Amino acid sequence: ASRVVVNADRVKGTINRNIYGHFSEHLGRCIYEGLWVGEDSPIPNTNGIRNDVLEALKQMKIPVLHWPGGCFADEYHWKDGVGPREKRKRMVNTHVIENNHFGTHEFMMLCELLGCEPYISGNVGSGTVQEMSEWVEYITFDGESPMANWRRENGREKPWRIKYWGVGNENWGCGGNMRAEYYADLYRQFQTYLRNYGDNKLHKIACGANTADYHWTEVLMKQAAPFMHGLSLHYYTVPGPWEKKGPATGFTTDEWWVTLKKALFMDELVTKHSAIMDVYDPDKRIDLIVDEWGTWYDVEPGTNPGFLYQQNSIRDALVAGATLHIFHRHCDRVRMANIAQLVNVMQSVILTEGERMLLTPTYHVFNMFKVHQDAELLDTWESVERTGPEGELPKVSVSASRAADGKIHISLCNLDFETGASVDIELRGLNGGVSATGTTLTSGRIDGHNTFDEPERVKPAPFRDFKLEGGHLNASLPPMSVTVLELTAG
Amino acid sequence: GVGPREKRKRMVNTHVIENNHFGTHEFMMLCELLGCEPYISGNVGSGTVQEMSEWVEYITFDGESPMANWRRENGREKPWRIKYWGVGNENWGCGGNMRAEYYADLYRQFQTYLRNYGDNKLHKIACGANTADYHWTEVLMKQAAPFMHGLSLHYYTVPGPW
Amino acid sequence: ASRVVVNADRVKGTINRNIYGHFSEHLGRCIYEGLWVGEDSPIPNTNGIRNDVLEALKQMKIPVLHWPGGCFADEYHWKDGVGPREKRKRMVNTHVIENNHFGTHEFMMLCELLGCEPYISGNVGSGTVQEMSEWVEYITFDGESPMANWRRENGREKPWRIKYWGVGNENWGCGGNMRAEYYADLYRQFQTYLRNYGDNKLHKIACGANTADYHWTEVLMKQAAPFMHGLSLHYYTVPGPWEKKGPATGFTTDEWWVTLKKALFMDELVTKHSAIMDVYDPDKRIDLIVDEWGTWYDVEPGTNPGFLYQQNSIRDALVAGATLHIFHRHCDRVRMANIAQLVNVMQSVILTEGERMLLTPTYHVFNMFKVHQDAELLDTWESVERTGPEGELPKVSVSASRAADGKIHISLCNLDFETGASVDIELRGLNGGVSATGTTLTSGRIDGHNTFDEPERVKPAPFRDFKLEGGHLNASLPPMSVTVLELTAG
Repeated sequence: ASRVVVNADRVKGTINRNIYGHFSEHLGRCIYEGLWVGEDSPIPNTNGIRNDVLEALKQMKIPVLHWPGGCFADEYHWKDGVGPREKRKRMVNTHVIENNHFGTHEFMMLCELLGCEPYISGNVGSGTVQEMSEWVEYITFDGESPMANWRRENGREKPWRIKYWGVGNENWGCGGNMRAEYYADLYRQFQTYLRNYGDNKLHKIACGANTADYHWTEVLMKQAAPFMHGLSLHYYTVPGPWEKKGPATGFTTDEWWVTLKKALFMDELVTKHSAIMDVYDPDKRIDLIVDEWGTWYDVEPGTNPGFLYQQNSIRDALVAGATLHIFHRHCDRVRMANIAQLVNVMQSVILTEGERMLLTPTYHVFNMFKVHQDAELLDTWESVERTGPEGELPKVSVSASRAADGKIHISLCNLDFETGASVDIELRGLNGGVSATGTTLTSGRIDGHNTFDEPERVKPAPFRDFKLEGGHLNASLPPMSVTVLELTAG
Repeated sequence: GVGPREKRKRMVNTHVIENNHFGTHEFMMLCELLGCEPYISGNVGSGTVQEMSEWVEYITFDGESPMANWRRENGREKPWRIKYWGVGNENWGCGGNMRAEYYADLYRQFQTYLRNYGDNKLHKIACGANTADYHWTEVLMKQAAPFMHGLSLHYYTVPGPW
Repeated sequence: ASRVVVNADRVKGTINRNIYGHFSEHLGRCIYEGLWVGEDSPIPNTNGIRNDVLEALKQMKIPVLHWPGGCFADEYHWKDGVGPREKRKRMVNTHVIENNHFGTHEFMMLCELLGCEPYISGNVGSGTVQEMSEWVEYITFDGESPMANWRRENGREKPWRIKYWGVGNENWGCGGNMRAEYYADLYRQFQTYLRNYGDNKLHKIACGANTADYHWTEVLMKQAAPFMHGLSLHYYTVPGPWEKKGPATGFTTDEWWVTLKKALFMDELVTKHSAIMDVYDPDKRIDLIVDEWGTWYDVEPGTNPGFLYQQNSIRDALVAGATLHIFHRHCDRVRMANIAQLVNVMQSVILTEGERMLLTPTYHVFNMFKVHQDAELLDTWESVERTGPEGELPKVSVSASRAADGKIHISLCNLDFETGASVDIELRGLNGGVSATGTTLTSGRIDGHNTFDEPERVKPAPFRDFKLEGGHLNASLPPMSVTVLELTAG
């Protein structure tokens, strides 16, 4: 038995809802087919966006969406994506179509339809200071100017509000192959000209490190902390070497254990990057933003490697659940995260094929865990069984929060695919008794996944395999599972 | 230096005429007539990253885009091939009076956006030292070696003082 | 009412007993009169060391003693303090007498009599590498050599054992006015030649920062971490400006509040220095050693400013109690501390006047808190009343630990001199019921102190003003007090 104590009356922090964020690049079929079908598509759509996906994402309570993020942000020139559809810039490669039908107006519309915060990244690597300044002005200025007037011409009279603004992305790599010292100087310069217009308040985000580049964090904090509201971090879970990452399905048990071990490395990265941030920002003013994370496999056989299409199994659900738990544990500093990527690209919550779609196991974890969004983290301590071939992994990952209505949610991941996991949970600091319901997500196969023909092989089901004798909640978690228990006082 | 030769930019000084009648199309044609490799240097000192990126695209892209379409309107249907591409010239002097440390950063940034289109393969060349500026070579090798295929050097034989 | 919860079953670490350490320099009457009286002194003594002090210190359970530490360590040449006591070096200033009768043999003997660990600092500033190397050899080598043979001739046949070895002290100041970069190089060089002889194991300690010199910590960690077991830190509580610090007694209420606020600054210093250490030493291999701390006042009127003699009030007891609590809270990294200084110098536990001595309020806190030595720190959380003219200070400082015999000790400081402090303590994670006794140390004057004529105005007394109704311990702490509750299961 793994043992847990929940101090239901000790709040340790707030889980910012933006921890549950998402990210979409102009890449493969993430924007085009995934979301954007066009107004006259036979696929039922609202203003050009397919309804099946909209409804699923609203249900999931998507808090924030990052666009254009990834390598494309430091390639993109935003003016190419506004104005009359047919004068929008067209790029066609025969080896891939970018028509720029999806641009700033369509993105802001999409966010309003979803009820999520927009998070835009401007172009540092191939952009200019004036260009980025003008984008913010276009979006947020209530006065009279070429840019604000242009926004009005293009159909949006009043400005939008936007908080999250990224000043470049991946500037150490595809965003300019920059030394940290150099990017910090560009960052300081660019951010200067991003104004707060009207009652808008920008939340300027500097591009942070790739994986274990601690030097980057040090330099950005030391040189640029006073000029930023947030600093990003990127870490992908890649089972195999770069040149042979391994497949999304039909993988070996070694690949299971490696995948989960690599996912849990997030905790170390976040710990060590935060420790550096603490030196320069002891009050933790500046957010840590893990705006690229998730699994990265070889593409599905006979798909274009460039489109990054991969399946999504219960393995991916465990990665997501455990990784979100890690963000919980760091919710004193980590205030946003964004899984790569929303639709048809990397560790997506949704895959599409024409008018058909499915919800991935990854979708189900986001949907189950939405109870943690803006919840109060509760003090828990735990002593858990080990698993994996050398006892390398924790058998169980657990996290507890308190929702605004006073309900308590306890989410638990069983990382062992082979056997269930017993957990005794002791609840302290309660007033009344409590009752509990539960939901669980599991599979009969290590690589269990949904398909267009069978979109529901892997989905949440009622969870009843626990007993609550006031004070102790004993549970038998299924193998390879993610479970949420809801406790109500009374 | 591209588009209808009569409507190209003209600069005249009486103290020298540049009418830009010789531009990209004329140069690439000259190289085809000679059977020689073209070696173009882009503008770092007073240029932008987008400008240099678009020049490569204009010349080498086989698809549909504003730049490739512009090449076609200007009379060259299929792209050209080019290997040798200089990312600035004389950047220690008349190309921006740059410290090596600073040029290396611009070099890394500019080179990033110079793509291999079609079956074209770029040979990216960083601006190297003037004469015995060994410090320049050291900085460019140390800070930028992974991002270059070649590094230049300049030395004129000048008998008397400057 | 301040509120506290003790999770009597959640251990958060071990309070290294060396947190309760002490420090004596050859300065004023710390060594001469305070400890060392000589064998045929009329003051009752064991081998030249006064018995009154020995017994008091043994009772207090002195864990470690640092000598010669302070500025003297990087002035001292250890060979001057060995050999026939009568034919050793004499230095006299008339503007102070050093006869070197107290040297290495006497120090090692003192530590054996007290049962404490010796902590010696070698001379970097004015010493040589061979000199320091030979000191260790002299002390620890069991074989045949000039140094070990010399130790034998000087009356110690078998070597002594020593762990704690300081490689210079105060090297940023009176120990050579060194840049951190430079001291790190000398550190690396000197430490190389400090050998482990026989079964002896050295614990090499590098000189760390003064106060908020975070750069020093960074440099020493970055350049020297692999070559050290510990890094020191210094911080004195100085009420007024350097030139006019303020008196030990007859001080104003403003001086009370300033004193305590400056003492609590220790938590910030320790937090920030530790944060830097975490970056270079994430596993916390390297001890942080706060080997100079305590209050520093103007000397008693008409005493030599150079002898650093100051009185010791209930204010000093509060500084000690609160400061030791701060070390508890940082016992994951802080593993030794040493209050300045033992006898007749700065914030001493003992004052002497010939054969008469007293125990200071500071002594009483060390003696009362000895229950925390090598105890397991327990998870507590608290919500405490404020005090002080702007609500700047916590009214109450509290810490709880579990001793080896399973008893629980809860120590509490009331920083308000003006009114008592109600505290409700909830105990969780107990099996049985518990009974409790208590001790408290308080005074009727804000500057209440002991004198040679009245050595017991301020001393521990039974504390009975609390009720334990199973689960909750409600207590009424006297004004300006330090209290310890011992809880027994049953």
